[PDB]
Amino acid sequence: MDHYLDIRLRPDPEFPPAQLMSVLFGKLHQALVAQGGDRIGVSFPDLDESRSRLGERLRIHASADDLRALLARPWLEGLRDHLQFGEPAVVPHPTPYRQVSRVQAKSNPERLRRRLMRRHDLSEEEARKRIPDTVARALDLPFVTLRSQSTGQHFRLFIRHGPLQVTAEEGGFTCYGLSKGGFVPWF
Amino acid sequence: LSTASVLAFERKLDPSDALMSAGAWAQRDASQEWPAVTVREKSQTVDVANLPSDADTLKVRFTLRVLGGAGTPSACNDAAYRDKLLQTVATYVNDQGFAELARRYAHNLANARFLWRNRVGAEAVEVRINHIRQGEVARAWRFDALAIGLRDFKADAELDALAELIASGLSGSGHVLLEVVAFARIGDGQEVFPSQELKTLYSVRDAAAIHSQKIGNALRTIDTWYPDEDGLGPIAVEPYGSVTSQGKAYRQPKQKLDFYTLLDNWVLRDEAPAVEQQHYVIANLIRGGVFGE
Repeated sequence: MDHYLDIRLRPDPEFPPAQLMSVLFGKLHQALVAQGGDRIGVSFPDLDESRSRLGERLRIHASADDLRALLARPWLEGLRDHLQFGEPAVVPHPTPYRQVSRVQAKSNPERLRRRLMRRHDLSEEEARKRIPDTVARALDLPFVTLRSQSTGQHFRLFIRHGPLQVTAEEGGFTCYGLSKGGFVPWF
Repeated sequence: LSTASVLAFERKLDPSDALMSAGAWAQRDASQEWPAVTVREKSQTVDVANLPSDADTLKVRFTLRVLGGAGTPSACNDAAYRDKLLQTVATYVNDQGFAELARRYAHNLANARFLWRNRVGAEAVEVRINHIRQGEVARAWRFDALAIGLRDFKADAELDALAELIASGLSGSGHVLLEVVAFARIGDGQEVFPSQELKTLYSVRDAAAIHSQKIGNALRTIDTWYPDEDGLGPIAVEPYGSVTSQGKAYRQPKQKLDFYTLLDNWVLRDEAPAVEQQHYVIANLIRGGVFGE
């Protein structure tokens, strides 16, 4: 939008696709989760759904000051020695449809869905008939894993973004702040 | 004339398991007796390893014994292949010592690669190294692990003094025993990463620990002498040098840089590789294993 950023994670053993570098792709958004910051546009610049990975670099869409000096949260650590590092730049001057990043798009509703199936004062024999498992179905959400209390290794993810605009502006805010609808950088 | 059918090489640079224990940062003075880290559950039944929430610093401690005598195989059928293998290493050691190898070994103790998933995400990692000729410490060290580059190797007079010690052990000049102690600020009650049992966690005195061979894998990322590309950093010295996480290999047998192909040239066929390629040949003899036919 106003200042699009990137973060290069270098290749190594510890950043392979198993659990040292698989789970740090859709759950490591501590700059928009824990390290400080909540009003950015999530726009991953590696949206290639063939490998099920909607982001290659650490693509983030922010403003001019938020990309130049207002993006110093702890959500960019590990790239000091175990990877490379990025910096801020200008926003998309052309019309890039980069309204897709790590956002609140995901289909893991079976983690707590017994209240929507059989926790409504009934027994447990209606966990798929009254309220089905159709929302707790894993699908091809192109997005890196997550490292929360769901497995010792990484997890699943998704891309909660859509189209992008033609001007320079941060779009709408989802759970991950995925800046869909705003003209972020296309890649 | 030919390789023996049996070639067993006793390994050198033998590590131990690494106990883990918590504790507060700047409590490094009285840092001997800590409570360790247990393996508890949460619910579906998994096994997690976390600090006590009052502490912020993981303490990792193992020992390392540098053996030396890297040329002699433990089991070898033919003596003429055995003798010329000892002649070939004696060509190597006399031309140059183990210093360039051990200076690359002197890094892996300093910038703590044995903190595999614990160094990534940390903010202050300090490694103590002690040389113990007796029960007393005969020589001490003190090294930042984040200032020393994980991907790039650089020298230091403190490191080179430590490099000459490991060079003295590998050359058989004496006895070298090391006490590696690593303090690392991760945070309050955070998830440390022990080694993953085949799913429990490897604990010993009900104290979660890392495998010994999983530390020795971190102490041998020295091979920057790729066929392809040094841009990804160092990779552990193995014959048919391959990484499970990257998925691809390096050093194909179709390439003429294979360790078996190098060893047949450098010993049998009397064809010397480059000096930068000679360091890869010796650093698998320190690894050891069943070689030959």
